[PDB]
Amino acid sequence: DIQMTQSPASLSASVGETVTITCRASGNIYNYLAWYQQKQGKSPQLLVYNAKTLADGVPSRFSGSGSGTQYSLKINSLQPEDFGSYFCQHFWDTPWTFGGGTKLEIKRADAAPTVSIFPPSSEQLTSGGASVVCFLNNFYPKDINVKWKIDGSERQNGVLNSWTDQDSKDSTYSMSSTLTLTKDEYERHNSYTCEATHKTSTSPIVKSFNRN
Amino acid sequence: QVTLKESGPGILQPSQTLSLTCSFSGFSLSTSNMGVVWIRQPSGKGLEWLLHILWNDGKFYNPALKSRLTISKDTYNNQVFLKIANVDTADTATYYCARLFTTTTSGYFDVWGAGTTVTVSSAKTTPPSVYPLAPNSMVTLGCLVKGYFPEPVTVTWNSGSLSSGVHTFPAVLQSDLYTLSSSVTVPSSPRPSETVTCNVAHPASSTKVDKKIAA
Amino acid sequence: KLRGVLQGHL
Repeated sequence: DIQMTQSPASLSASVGETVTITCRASGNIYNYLAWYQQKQGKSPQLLVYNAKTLADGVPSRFSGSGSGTQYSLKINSLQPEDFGSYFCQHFWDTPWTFGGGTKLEIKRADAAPTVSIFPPSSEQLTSGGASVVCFLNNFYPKDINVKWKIDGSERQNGVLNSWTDQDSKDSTYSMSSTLTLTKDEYERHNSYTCEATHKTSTSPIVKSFNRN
Repeated sequence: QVTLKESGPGILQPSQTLSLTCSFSGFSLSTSNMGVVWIRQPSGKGLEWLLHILWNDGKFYNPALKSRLTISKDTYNNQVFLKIANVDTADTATYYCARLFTTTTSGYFDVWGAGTTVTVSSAKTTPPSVYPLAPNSMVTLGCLVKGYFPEPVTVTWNSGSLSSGVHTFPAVLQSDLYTLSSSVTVPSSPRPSETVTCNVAHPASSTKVDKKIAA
Repeated sequence: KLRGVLQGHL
């Protein structure tokens, strides 16, 4: 059907920079493209309609452009309030379709994750379960990989990952990785290992414990 | 003073019918070029056009959902009624109604509602289990908050005194139940020398617990 | 182009 392909998914930037977000329709939409802006946790607001017409309340440092299938949104000299997510949407043939969104995020210095591993607690064990948790705290950039190993061998079943949004204070990211086993599966093995791979080092960060 | 406000059940079991009401003011659905649209957005994901109803009672549907969709308007009481039949878990999302301004030469949603959260699951209210997460100049501790329903959960450290070096992770669904962890980084001196406890509330189950972290 | 029925307008 008529699809919007928005890129990039993610964009790191600094106040003062000029950035541009692109949207491609899978077919001609005749300039009927709106842009919406969404703050973390909030309802989206209209920035632009008919591709290049600014909505009320919107400063001239925003502009839209393009025609046919190729449209873009350009922000001159970013300001702090500009950080958030941006979505395009077309108003041509139904079904109307939104772009996947672009996260405009704050640029900062690279930082390696601080990694911590935690054996299942005494109290959890008595209930019938065993979660092993690993924290990968305060890294930048947001791109990161975690590998679990049991007794030296990689494990993938039962791991659940969760990632924080960019931190409002230090512009850093964090994630938790949780390996959930049964109590008795946990007890048939001894070595538990959480490995973080991030561009700040070519060698992964390794946290490990033995059930003893 | 264009305003819109969604109302809904909050939580629903699968196979049921989701009824959502949009109450609006500051514009009329008897005026041309006006409509009300419904849009939804699963937490942390993109936006999806569901359907709209126009001032002249024209109705338009997302074909993927059109079989399950029903919409009407009550123009005198300024309300639009949405029904989604037979919900599955993928229908879990924030739901927005918004004013559609539409002409032969333009289209846009210039005013939106704040949104209303809708959860579709078989799960029942379930308090969380709180487990302590114990192990340079800094040490990291944690709190595992496991098996609760529904969202949200509040996690705090030392009733609030610890604010710096706290991360609380987004919940994650595991067998119809939420699990979440909180992390705290304090100097290795304050602990276990001094007391670090996490404070956990789950208002839907009236749960309020404090768990000290012993070494 | 103008927007019509097929583009969700009336």
